[PDB]
Amino acid sequence: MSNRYQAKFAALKAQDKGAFVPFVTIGDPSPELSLKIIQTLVDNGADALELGFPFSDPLADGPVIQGANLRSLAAGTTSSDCFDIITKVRAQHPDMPIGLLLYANLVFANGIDEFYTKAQAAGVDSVLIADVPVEESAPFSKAAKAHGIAPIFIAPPNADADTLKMVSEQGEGYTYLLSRAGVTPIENILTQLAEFNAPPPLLGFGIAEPEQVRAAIKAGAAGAISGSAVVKIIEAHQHDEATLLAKLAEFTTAMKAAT
Repeated sequence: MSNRYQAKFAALKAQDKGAFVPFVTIGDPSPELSLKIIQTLVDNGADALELGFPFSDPLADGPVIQGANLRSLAAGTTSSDCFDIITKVRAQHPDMPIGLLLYANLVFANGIDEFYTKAQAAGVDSVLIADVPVEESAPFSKAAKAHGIAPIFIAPPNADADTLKMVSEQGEGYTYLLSRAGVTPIENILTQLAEFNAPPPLLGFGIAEPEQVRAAIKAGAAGAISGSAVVKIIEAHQHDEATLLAKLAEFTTAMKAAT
């Protein structure tokens, strides 16, 4: 559990509400639009943000997200733009938790200390390295802690209690489940995390629809992270700004409404 994340989850708890956490790759379809994209997400009910840095070969992602990374690289987005965007969003929203979803090789190219200091100054709250597995993470967790930041981990779908136990100890802000809950198993995995004092679990796989947000909470998750489904909106309207934002706002409000 960590700084902005705790406070948000304490407030959602008193509200008796789940967390709706949208994900976008920063700079897609371009830096300026990406920024208003993010803004709209927040103005329409996002409880936390999950942000990718653009990366050419995102080996843990499918076509949709692959699409966004390559759009952001093509629009010419740089690390510095990414960090610029994050810093603007922080100043506009002092309390909104911000998470980064990143590829190791992305970090190492910047230099680990170089990257996490930049993240700290921009005001990021957690970093998840998608392609490194709990057991290999020290260099990154170690960096996360020295710079005020939460190392976040994934509990993968096949996960066994030992793994799940170290996901739980390691392990701050929230825990990412690469799973979803069925609309009307998961409950087992949740219970195991709850009894390990895991940070609050967000179901993050294939969440696209409000009924799925609804079901996730109903199974004991603290909330849902939705990735591809958002990006899909972006791709459908990358050349029409006003339809993009409109339909993005509508989507957040509907998805949030089911928390």
